[PDB]
Amino acid sequence: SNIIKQLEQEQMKQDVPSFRPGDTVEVKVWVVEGSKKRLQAFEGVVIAIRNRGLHSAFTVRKISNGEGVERVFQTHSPVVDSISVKRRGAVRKAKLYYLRERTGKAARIKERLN
Amino acid sequence: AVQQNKPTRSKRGMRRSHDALTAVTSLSVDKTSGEKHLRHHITADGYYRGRKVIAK
Amino acid sequence: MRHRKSGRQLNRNSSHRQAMFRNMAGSLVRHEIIKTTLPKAKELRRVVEPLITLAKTDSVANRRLAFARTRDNEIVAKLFNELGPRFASRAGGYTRILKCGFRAGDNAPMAYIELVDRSE
Amino acid sequence: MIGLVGKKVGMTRIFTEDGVSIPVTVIEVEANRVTQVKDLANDGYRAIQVTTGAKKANRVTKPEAGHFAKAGVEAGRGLWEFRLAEGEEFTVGQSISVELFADVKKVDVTGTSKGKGFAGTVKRWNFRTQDATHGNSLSHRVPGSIGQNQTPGKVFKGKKMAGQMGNERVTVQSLDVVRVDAERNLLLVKGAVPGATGSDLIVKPAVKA
Amino acid sequence: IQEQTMLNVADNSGARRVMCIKVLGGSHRRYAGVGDIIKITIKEAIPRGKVKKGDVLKAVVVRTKKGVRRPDGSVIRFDGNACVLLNNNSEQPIGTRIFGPVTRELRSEKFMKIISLAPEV
RNA sequence: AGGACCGAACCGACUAAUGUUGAAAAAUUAGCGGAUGACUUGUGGCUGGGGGUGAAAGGCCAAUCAAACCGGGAGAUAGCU
RNA sequence: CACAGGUGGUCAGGUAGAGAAUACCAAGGCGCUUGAGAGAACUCGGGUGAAGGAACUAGGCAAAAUGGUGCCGUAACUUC
RNA sequence: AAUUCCUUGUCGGGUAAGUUCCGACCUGCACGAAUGGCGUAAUGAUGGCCAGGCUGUCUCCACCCGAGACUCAGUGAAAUU
RNA sequence: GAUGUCGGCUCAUCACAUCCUGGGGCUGAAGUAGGUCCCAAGGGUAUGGCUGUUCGCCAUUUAAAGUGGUACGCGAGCUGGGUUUAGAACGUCGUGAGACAGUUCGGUCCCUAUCUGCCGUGGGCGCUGGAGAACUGAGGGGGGCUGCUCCUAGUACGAGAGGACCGGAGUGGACGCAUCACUGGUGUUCGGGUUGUCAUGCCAAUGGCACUGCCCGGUAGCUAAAUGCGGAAGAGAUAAGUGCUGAAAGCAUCUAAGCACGAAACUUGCCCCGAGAUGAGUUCUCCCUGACCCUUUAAGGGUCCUGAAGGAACGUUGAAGACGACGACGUUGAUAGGCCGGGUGUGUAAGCGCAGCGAUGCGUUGAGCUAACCGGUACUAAUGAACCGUGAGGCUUAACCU
Ligand SMILES: [Mg+2]
Ligand SMILES: [Mg+2]
Ligand SMILES: [Mg+2]
Ligand SMILES: [Mg+2]
Ligand SMILES: [Mg+2]
Ligand SMILES: [Mg+2]
Ligand SMILES: [Mg+2]
Ligand SMILES: [Mg+2]
Ligand SMILES: [Mg+2]
Ligand SMILES: [Mg+2]
Ligand SMILES: [Mg+2]
Ligand SMILES: [Mg+2]
Ligand SMILES: [Mg+2]
Ligand SMILES: [Mg+2]
Ligand SMILES: [Mg+2]
Ligand SMILES: [Mg+2]
Ligand SMILES: [Mg+2]
Ligand SMILES: [Mg+2]
Ligand SMILES: [Mg+2]
Ligand SMILES: [Mg+2]
Ligand SMILES: [Mg+2]
Ligand SMILES: [Mg+2]
Ligand SMILES: [Mg+2]
Ligand SMILES: [Mg+2]
Ligand SMILES: [Mg+2]
Ligand SMILES: [Mg+2]
Ligand SMILES: [Mg+2]
Repeated sequence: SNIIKQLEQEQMKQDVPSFRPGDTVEVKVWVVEGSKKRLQAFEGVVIAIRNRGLHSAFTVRKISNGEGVERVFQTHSPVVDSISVKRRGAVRKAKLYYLRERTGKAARIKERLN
Repeated sequence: AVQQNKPTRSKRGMRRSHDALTAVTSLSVDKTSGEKHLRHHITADGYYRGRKVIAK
Repeated sequence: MRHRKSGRQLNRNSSHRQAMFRNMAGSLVRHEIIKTTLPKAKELRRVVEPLITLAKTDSVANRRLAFARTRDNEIVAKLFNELGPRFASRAGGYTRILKCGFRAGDNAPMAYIELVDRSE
Repeated sequence: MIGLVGKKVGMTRIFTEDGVSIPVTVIEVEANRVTQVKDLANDGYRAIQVTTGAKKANRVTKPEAGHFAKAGVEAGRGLWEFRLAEGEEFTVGQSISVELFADVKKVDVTGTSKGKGFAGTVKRWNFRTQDATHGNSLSHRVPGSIGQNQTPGKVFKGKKMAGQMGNERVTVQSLDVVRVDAERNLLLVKGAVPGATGSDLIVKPAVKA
Repeated sequence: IQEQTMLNVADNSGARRVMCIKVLGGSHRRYAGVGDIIKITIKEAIPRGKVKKGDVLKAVVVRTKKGVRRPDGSVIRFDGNACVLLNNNSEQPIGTRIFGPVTRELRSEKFMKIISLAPEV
């Protein structure tokens, strides 16, 4: 802890934007594909949330080809690269798992707006 | 489940070889008073490690 | 396994093991001295100090919150006003235990929980 | 070669340039000081005894302080033998550090254990549980049938059945060495070694490939 | 994923409900996922399609609820278990189209014909 | 209107667990069936043993029933232990 | 037995409720005549469980589930 | 078939796979007409089979809250031998 | 004067007439695959549908789904489906009561373990002066499974089709251990929402009870589904086997002399226990070097003065733990609690202000509260003593030394 946390505070990336259990964010992660190594983006909605130092995640809900998908990113993972926000929203909660049963009109979340 | 043979009075004694009681390793006394009290806690009236807590 | 688990359950449901301390707490804040069980004492300890530490500030919420726990506007008054300033400088150890143990009915070990500044 | 005594506390990650979050147990080697050398003329075997900690010099028996004095005294959690071959060390605290490792990918790591105690089959033997319903009287998670009958007579030894689980050497073998960064007295491995932090460990080069 | 277990069709022909009747890959093999072959049994099927209820073939688990984790630990999960039926005799899909996003875990020489269809990852 | 419907009291007793040197010589707990009727309940009465009563199981007739309990014939008889 | 059983009649407050259900209370009466610690296996009674969902088993045993009022609406068959 | 010994009869249905189940055949060991024959809406804590829902029933068990178990103080059994 | 039946469950243990994997001989053995016999028991050796089944048939797997002994292993361990009680019915037999090695629906499964035996864990004493440590390692146990892909090599072999050996590399299934860093579970000790009702005079704010009342999320810890590692190589001696040189036996021959290879078996290597290893071992360090008497004399016994090393006791406690045990600390202090700061978790308190008739909304405010966590801090509790344990260590011989 006192010896550790150093090897963490030494790894932890300081290049990370704000967040919220309602924001959209567009995580841009690597891919490698085959012989290439592009940068895949992930447009979703933060439901769960990190906060554990070097170890941290956001868990984003997307719902691609008519099928709901959920991904848990490791914030300080070199494969995370960048991470936008796109849209922040008002939730009034810390974990929006009550969204795994919503969909359009019901899954709607009023934007943040300050 | 019951005994098949009446346990000799000897066997009984051996079983009670660990039942023996323990002394007290000698108890301490107080400074302010000659209180022959137990180690770490209040004397017969209100003393302990010198001083004198607990009114009367 | 209890590995690294804090808190003593004594021998009852949290429900009970809350008000029994809530009473024993205000009880201490009152007579400033009590003769309870050693374990039941080294417990009441980290239940009143947090209250006194809370009594450090007059406030108007820490007062209500002080009323939340220990439902006694009587003692909440004793706190903030008395023990409040009484230990306004006290680091943290506002209690003593003064052992004695050995009760009649039960060989249970008793103890003398008391505010550090109780002697007059 | 020989090994070094350390203290557990690790369990973290180290992201690779590629993108791998490698697990890791942060062992701390405060450099071991050979408190005594053992020869085959005054012992019967080539061994080295070292130390690493630092006793408060208050809880150390004189017979201990006298032992340290006999050599390069400097207290220490305790003593630790290290069978060596074809290579000796200076009887005096030759002060060996984590640098002892580097081109050594082996490692074993030997901690105390977990400490369950409670035991009870199914948890310390991975036994099976009998239908939690469909009848079964007071015989859910229980041993059930430990022997056979008259022919056998008794209950064969080794017969698994509850009893203290934990507190026992147990090594790990293999385990890669992430970083052998001395200076700060550190040694990182792939991860997962006995102990629960602070527990004395004996990390040495793997005996197997 | 384990005996029984109802999965969805990630391709076409004989869609909907299809029960897994055996997890291939070795003795006492517990469950399956990511991109493993599974013994299926068409339970719904469409009126036309290419396969009809009752058929006993094999399929690849394209999606699972548990998900899949990659090095860093980051996991990817889907709300439902989808799979793709493949010719019993010699692997490879039987459908002409694959529905829903798959995982890069199927980028294997064999499970190639699928990762090359619309969706993603 | 109803040997009608749902459901407390009240009556009953299909299932499971626990109890089995029980809290209890048949119960406790969670469910369950009837619940204006061939219903249920208090008090008192009348049927007596080869007899009674029985929507019939040999069921009940005072923790006893293919013939009650008590006293007697009686120290039945026992080629058996 | 100072026994978790049995025992007929009368009375019938407040909030919510169809209600003598039920939950919280009034009047009133109680904490059940061994207690104090600990926080083991295992037994008993419960709460929550990833993915699967009867694969359990003689048997879905036990659990889980359903649960109200109003309205929409409702098959074979029928002694209507 | 609450009736079939050979018996898991034969065929069809349901299932990935059905000694059970449902629909048939008739070779009824040994159905059959008030010790009633074949049907029958409704009813059933009735026997068998299936399905949806549901789940720790199970894969495979994990954690947690309480009553014991363990410790101390008081009282203090049992069968058996 | 009672040894509970079949099947299932749970847990097994042994045999070898071996199912798989390993080593070989012959083959009507091209290869790949087989056939049969010899050796080999290390390890491994299927989920379901039907039925009470065991078995069996069937579906689908696997490297394989071995045979058998163990009261047809296992009920003072579980089940109670089959099967012998009492209810009832069918077919059948009998005048009938009733009956069936026919069927059918229903039908109480007790025991707090004294002894042996196992699994754990202590308390004595003994190891010959007493201690604190570190070892040595006689022995004992644990583990021993295996698929697929690739390279060799599309080569050997083959008409092709097909397709190796040998050796090497990678990744899996099942199993075992460990550990919570990751993914998650739990988390009635943390935060919040909410239904009914009671109370704190009322508003407001709160608390009790209703499964934690119902519910949402969740710290530490514990966890598996999570994650990391492991059944190896290599040695010795071999099995079956293959043989060399070789006479009896002018040749021949694996053997009689004499030599060499040879398998998951055996010994070892790997991990754990381990000197009660009474054959009680070893090395390092530490401590005790005052006086007298009775003596029935090497045998002592007893007195006063002395009490060391270390231990134990008590207290604060632990990722240790049923209790003992083991570990840390005791003012020469961070061992617990509290306290400070942070983290985390919830999710923007109360009060006040403002907008709306109002429910309520916005602002202050991302607030408030926040545990077992991290960093630190003597505020409280860990009192001077006291208790145990002694006072130079038997003889005989040898080696030195004097
Ligand atoms: Mg409550
Ligand atoms: Mg029972
Ligand atoms: Mg014998
Ligand atoms: Mg009626
Ligand atoms: Mg009714
Ligand atoms: Mg009467
Ligand atoms: Mg009677
Ligand atoms: Mg006579
Ligand atoms: Mg007589
Ligand atoms: Mg009483
Ligand atoms: Mg679940
Ligand atoms: Mg089944
Ligand atoms: Mg089965
Ligand atoms: Mg049920
Ligand atoms: Mg229920
Ligand atoms: Mg079925
Ligand atoms: Mg029929
Ligand atoms: Mg007839
Ligand atoms: Mg009739
Ligand atoms: Mg007791
Ligand atoms: Mg007692
Ligand atoms: Mg053989
Ligand atoms: Mg079978
Ligand atoms: Mg048997
Ligand atoms: Mg029994
Ligand atoms: Mg039966
Ligand atoms: Mg009968």
